[PDB]
Amino acid sequence: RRTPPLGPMPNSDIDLSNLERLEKYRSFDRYRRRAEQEAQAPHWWRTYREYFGEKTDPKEKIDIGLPPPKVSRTQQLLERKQAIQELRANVEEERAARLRTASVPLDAVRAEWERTCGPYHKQRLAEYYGLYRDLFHGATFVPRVPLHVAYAVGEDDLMPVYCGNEVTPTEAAQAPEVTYEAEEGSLWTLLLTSLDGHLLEPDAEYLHWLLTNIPGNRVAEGQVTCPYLPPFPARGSGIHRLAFLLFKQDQPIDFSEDARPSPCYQLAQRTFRTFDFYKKHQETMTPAGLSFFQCRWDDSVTYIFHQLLDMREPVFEFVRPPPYHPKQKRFPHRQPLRYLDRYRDSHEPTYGIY
Amino acid sequence: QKRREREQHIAECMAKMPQMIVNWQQQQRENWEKAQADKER
Amino acid sequence: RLQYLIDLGRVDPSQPIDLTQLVNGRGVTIQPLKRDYGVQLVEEGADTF
Amino acid sequence: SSKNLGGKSSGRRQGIKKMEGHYVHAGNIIATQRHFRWHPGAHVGVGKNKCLYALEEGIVRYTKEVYVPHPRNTEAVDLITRLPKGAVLYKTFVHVVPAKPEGTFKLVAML
Amino acid sequence: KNILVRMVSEAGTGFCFNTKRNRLREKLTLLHYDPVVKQRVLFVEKKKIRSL
Amino acid sequence: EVDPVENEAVAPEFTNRNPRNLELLSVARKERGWRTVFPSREFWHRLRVIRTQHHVEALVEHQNGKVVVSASTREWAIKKHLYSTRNVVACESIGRVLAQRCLEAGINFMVYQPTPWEAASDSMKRLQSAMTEGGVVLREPQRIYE
Amino acid sequence: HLATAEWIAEPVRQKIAITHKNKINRLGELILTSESSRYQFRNLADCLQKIRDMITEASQKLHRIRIENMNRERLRQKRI
Amino acid sequence: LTYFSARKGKRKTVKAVIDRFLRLHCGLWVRRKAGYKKKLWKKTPARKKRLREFVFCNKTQSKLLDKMTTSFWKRRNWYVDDPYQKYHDRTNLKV
RNA sequence: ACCUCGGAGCAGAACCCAACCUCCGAGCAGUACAUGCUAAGACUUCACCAGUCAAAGCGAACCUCAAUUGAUCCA
Ligand SMILES: [Mg+2]
Ligand SMILES: [Mg+2]
Ligand SMILES: [Mg+2]
Ligand SMILES: [Mg+2]
Repeated sequence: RRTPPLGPMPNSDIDLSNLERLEKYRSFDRYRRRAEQEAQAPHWWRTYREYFGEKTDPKEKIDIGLPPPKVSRTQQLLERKQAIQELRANVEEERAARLRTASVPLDAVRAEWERTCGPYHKQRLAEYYGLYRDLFHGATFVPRVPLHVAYAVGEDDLMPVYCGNEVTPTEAAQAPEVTYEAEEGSLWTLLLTSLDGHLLEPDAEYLHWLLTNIPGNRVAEGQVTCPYLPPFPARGSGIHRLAFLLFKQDQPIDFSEDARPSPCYQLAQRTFRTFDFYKKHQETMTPAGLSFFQCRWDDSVTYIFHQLLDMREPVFEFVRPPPYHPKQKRFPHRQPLRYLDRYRDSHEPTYGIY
Repeated sequence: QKRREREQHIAECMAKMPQMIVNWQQQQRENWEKAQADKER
Repeated sequence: RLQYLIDLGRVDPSQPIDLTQLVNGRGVTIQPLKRDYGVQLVEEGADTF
Repeated sequence: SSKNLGGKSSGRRQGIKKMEGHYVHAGNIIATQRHFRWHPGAHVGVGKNKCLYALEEGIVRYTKEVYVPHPRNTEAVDLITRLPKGAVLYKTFVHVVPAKPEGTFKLVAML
Repeated sequence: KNILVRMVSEAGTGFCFNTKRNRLREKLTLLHYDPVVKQRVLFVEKKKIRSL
Repeated sequence: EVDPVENEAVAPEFTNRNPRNLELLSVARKERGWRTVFPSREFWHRLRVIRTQHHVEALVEHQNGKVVVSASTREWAIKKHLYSTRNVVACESIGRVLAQRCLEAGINFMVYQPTPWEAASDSMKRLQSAMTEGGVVLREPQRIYE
Repeated sequence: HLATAEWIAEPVRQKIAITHKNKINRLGELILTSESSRYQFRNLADCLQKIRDMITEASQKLHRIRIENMNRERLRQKRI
Repeated sequence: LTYFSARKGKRKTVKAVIDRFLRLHCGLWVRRKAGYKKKLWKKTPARKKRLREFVFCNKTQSKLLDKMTTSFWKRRNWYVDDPYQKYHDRTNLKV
């Protein structure tokens, strides 16, 4: 008995008549590129991608961000071709390239990377870290404003917060120093939240900072509607994610139902859901920036837990599920004595009725 | 006394041991050298 | 077992307890022909002794 | 007469021990095979008699995937590099989709 | 053609492993793990047990 | 009775939702198996380098296929400083730029799965040296299976 | 209470408080727990020997955290 | 075997069974693997460890050895430092 | 004439399957010297014996092959 294939067969549109006059792959690499293209093709048979991939909805993730910057492609391309012509016209550049002694300035590269494709690379980093999934429930925004955030550590030191680097709560005890390049007349909102970190609710996050109605780059004159509480990841709970969100406001907004008290040290009042925040204020502002760091437990967290939050410090431990061990038999026919030790509970001698 | 004698004999052998390792290894690498000589022939 | 024997009054605590008092009070059965060499005191029930 | 001798070996009792959709524990043999009929896929180890065992606790799932050999298997690269262009070889792979989370984060103190 | 040969540790431990060598070869000296000294030490061929 | 704080209400199980969590703790599964094919899928992140005819692209990819951090000569970022986008200098400079992007993304460890001719090529040696001297360790730590 | 532990000298009372902070409660008490036997007499013996080893030692994954900390420095290199 | 002896009218033990097997009081019989001290130069280390294990017996073989031994060999024995004292009883055994 | 072991057909597709049925082979060789130790879970030649694979761990490093074989006692 046979059943016809449900669709196209893989090696089907290859003509088997002129096998010696058909072109061959003579390279493992070339086969590999074709292999991986078929591997990513949809396919009507059962697939590893079917059983192991992430089957997100094809809802075509809604953009919630400020419109893309407009550029003139012809002028930009002409400038770039002329610049490459000058760079190749330099003879010492060809000498350095042939002698393999050339180099590339990383600082300049990073600056214009932040200008050109840094927004999309950050968007992909946020999606990999699952920040859109957990903050906006799937909606994506290209971070189109570079939000520079650092922490004043030591006297001459800063620990930057780029896109998921680790910053300890000792380095995050006080508020960060922020800089967003803006124009006058543009009001803004800065928000710090710890996605993973709520000790009671598994769905909720913790608000750490809610600077609102902010002049412009000036970050000291914005209403402090919730004051910086330093991150507090519990011991043994693993790496938490902390996101500084920057939204560009159109109208001045009234933030009175989201005004946390002054020395607010109660977590039931510091619970936050950015989906509800942006939903209730969607028609007033739009997300513009995203800087995020990863946080673990440090000694300072015993301080935040004991003194600041008037509470005993939560300690958690990873526990792995217990071993299988099939149903024990009366006659374990070809098994060693380690069998009876697998089903033993106590290592100490027992005596029964004696 | 028997245990002390056994442990001391083991101690003397392991004291002489690293030098034994290095010249046995130089003889082995050497044996590779004559093997490559007669395979060069 | 020793505490149970004492509480049921089968072994007198006010006198030196030896193997004879533990075979008379019938708390241990010893078979010298099965190579029994006496009684071993074991730790079970040390927490409520 | 009959100058044909030998041939009296018994059947190897090989083949599939865990079919599709069966629950499997770590260590359990999924198939035994003299040649690589079914190939090791996700979370399925291969023992040196080409046998296939479950590395994780989960559900045995058979699929058909593309076949890219190690670039040191001289025999298989030689075929791939003589294969016509646009031709991807495929094989039948066995996968264990793991059933339980690696662990859970539990409260152990209130210090 | 080949022979099984007892190789005794030179660490004084008395550890002994048995391996094979061609008869027309010389006395074998090897680097093998002695578990009494918990280390890889020299073993030298001290007997021929049989022909394998 | 002692009045409990309304703050010390903790659930008996913490639910960390960070995708990186069990992988930075070393307690997360790596996809073992696939031991008759290549490449191996027993890794959390991997460096994959694509040298086309005109450009060099290097990506750090999760085992999901999700791409974490990338660096290519197709960017004006690397174009405006290189003479050529296909040289040993190109591979080295992509090594330095991705190393910087990895450190800022938190990716300190990954597997590099080369081919023998890639391994014995001098472009890839300069890229691996650039990543190693930029901070990226090209061998992943093992899983605490227990 | 480790602070008011006069049977322990102060030099070592303080080393124990920096070596066993994960065992000091907010009330300043060192807490020791043994559950490796079904006899509380043997568990108490284990706890007392743990205290004794703490005092003696006071009297006298790391690869991962080391590399992560080192790379935290190549970024915290931000001088003003 | 001998079901009734001629001098005492009693059942006899097979001393071959006694010299080869160990009875635990729970009713299990323990044996060594055949060929554990034989041709080891041809055996691989996994096979050698498998041969060095102390393994249990069948229900059929257990009943057969219990019939070939007398009731002296099934009594409870309180030896001084018996290495099988743990295995003389069953724990958590359902059906 | 054969008697033990392995591969193919009979036995087309999980397993199994006989004939003094049709064919082909084995009773090793090569390498290594961690070819150390240990230990979950399994397979199994239709019983038993025997045989097979193996995660984790300790310690190091950074096996090919199809069969290639022989129990107990005893020496
Ligand atoms: Mg046959
Ligand atoms: Mg048959
Ligand atoms: Mg069977
Ligand atoms: Mg292993």
